[PDB]
Amino acid sequence: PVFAVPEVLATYHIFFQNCKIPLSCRANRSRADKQLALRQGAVIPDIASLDEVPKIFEVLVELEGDNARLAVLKRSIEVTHFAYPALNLPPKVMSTVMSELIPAVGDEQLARWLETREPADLEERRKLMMAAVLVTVELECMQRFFADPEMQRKLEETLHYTFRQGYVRQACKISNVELCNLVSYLGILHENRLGQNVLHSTLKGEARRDYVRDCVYLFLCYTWQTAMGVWQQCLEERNLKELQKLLKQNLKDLWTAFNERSVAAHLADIIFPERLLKTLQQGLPDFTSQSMLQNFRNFILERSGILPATCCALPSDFVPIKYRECPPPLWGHCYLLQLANYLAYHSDIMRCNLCTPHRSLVCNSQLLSESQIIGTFELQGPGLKLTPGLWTSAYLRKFVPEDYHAHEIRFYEDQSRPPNAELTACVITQGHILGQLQAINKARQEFLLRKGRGVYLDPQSGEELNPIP
Amino acid sequence: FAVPEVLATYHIFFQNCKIPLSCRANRSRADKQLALRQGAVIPDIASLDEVPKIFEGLGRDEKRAANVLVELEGDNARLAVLKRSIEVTHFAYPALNLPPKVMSTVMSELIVRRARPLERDANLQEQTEEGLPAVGDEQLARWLETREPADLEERRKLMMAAVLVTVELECMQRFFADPEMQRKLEETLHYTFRQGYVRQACKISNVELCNLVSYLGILHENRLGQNVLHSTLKGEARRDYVRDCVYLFLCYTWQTAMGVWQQCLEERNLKELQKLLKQNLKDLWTAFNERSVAAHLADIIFPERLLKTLQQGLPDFTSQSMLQNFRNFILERSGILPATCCALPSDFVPIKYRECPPPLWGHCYLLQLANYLAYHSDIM
Repeated sequence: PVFAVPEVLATYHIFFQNCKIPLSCRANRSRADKQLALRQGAVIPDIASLDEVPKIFEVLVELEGDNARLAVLKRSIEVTHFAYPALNLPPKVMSTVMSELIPAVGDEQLARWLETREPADLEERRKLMMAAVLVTVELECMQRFFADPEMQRKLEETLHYTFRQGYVRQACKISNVELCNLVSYLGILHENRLGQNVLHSTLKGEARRDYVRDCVYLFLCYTWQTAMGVWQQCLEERNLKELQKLLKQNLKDLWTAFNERSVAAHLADIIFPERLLKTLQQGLPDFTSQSMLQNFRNFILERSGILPATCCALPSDFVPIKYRECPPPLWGHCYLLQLANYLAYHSDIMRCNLCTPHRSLVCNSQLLSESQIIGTFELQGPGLKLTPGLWTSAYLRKFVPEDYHAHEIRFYEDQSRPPNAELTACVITQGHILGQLQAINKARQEFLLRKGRGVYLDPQSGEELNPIP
Repeated sequence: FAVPEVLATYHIFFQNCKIPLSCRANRSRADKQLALRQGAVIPDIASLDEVPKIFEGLGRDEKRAANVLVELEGDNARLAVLKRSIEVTHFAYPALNLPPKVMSTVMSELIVRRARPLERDANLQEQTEEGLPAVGDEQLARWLETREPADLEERRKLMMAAVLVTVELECMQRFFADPEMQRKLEETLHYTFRQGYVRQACKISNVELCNLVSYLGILHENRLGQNVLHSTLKGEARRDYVRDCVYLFLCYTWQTAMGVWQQCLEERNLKELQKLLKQNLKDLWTAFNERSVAAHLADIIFPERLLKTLQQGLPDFTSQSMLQNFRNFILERSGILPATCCALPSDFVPIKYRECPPPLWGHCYLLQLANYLAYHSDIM
């Protein structure tokens, strides 16, 4: 029973960062899809730092290789300033380390550290710390959050679910029960009929790569933003005093690290406790339906001053590609985009290792043989019937922790190497029983063929009047 | 619950049909017909007998381009790209039918009783009385004073079409034609487009009214809304977009009205309608034309008191945001990806009744009335 207009208020997401569109936006790069292409063996992209990026080197212009979807867009657009999803650490967390810096340290302690009379080193160290606290801390937090192999497994499986490809599709087909419909939020695991997730098949060619690339990007943004919001809403102002004391105690060491990536390595460690990360990772990544992603996509578009009905428009198109092609600010966004592309090509979305090794019926003989006998089960001895629902539950629950290479793109069944673990069926374990069931099924079928019609045999004698060889 | 999601129970029925070949897109010169001037009156009802016949084909005067949906010249580039990309064979129009309960009772009492499945205890017994038409041949001949079977069949089909389409249209005439409702519709359009009077009200109060939203009179005071983007665009595209905005708003209004109706029924009302139908059967069966019977049925099931109680608080305030969300969900369900360049639902609607198939005359009237309010309000 609901008596209210469909829209609701959600303070979790309402935050945006306004900055000028890059000269090197996606739409302004015709061959961007060429570089973005990934092949077998590609390794997960890593964050970058100002140490290896000296200076940023860089509204829409009709390029020579502008593809159809981008060609009409590059034309009908009043592009002045495109807003971006506000991807940031909680405002208080930030307050803690900006008020601590404010230059409070001064130059005397810096000179003590450098052990040299050159002020250039002092200025360089100050700039390193400022850049670290501005961009490299966040990049490190992202790197740790999304790089957990278990967390990457979870992301891969939720993407599998949302785009209905591979093992989830097989389960839906065999089950006769629709499994895509499950939509979740912080583990609540609701169910919605009013949800479309199979409309992405209507697109192909470069129209698909891009579109999916987008959908995955917004999904990652939604994940991170909800994570940050839930963390913020569970802040303790006592933990704030503890953070203040810890920063006071550690600043002496923190101002004495040579690398910038190292500087950020320790700041994240001190500020981002492992227990909190694990608690957030408990059940946070939640199933998202394509419809919700499109609704969020429209939110971003409208709030940013572009009518959703001025033909095609995707937020992922207004963002740079490489780190040295983007202003420091949006470096988190660049990292997110590279991560999204890596996941998209990893998941085969254009199976990853979640389908080919074991869950694939074609590759796994035992699983196929078990499936063939799904319905022809029977045992009364006064149900014991292997129902579709039970086998599908067993198939879905199973996942082999090994043989799932989370470091690079391997795509088993393309390598000429054996599997890490032997393939086994989901419910049935002993192969002898499976052989017996196969034998009884074959005898059943052959008998039915031999006497399906019934046979007429002579009344006086006993020969068959219509024998079939 | 997920924030950017939706699950209601009274705004999603989505009658499905094949796109009429004579739909709005396929008429390139539709813009000229859509033109209206000072000497224009509200669109009028049309009955099945009133129109001689229906023709669905593209017809003459339309020439296929040299390249369901056929590419044509003399049309907005939006239509060109739309036709080049999408050529679906079905669309999920919003449902505007009367509630299933009232329609089922009307049909059972008047046309024919619904035949439930035969439970297996006997067979070959021709107990036609259960499945017999409500009025037999002899009674119809008596009332019609003629043995001509052609007249009996034509009258039967006439009121079958009547109870299937016109009664639905009749209610609508009444419900949207009221001058007071007309004033309220103008006011809500001004509020949602922030034009003139609303702009000066915001200036005087120093508070933008874009955050004013209502639903059955229980205002939610939503703040995430912006209704100033439409001013950027101009031309036939602006007219098309506004004409749509208003058509969808009217569809939502009728849908919520028909939901509040469906909520408030009881078996007492069921028996009341049954008694009224059985006692008046003759005066409905014998009528001069489809307008008379439609009006009589409307009075039977649409008393002025009921209309009155519905109209109050019906035209709830709505945002451009809410509108787009509806449009999005319409196209999503139809099977059409929102990422497609410039797809709107009003394209799949014939302009006027002469070409529409019977079931979609309600949508045709919605679109025509939408155009009339759009032009009269001076959308500029």
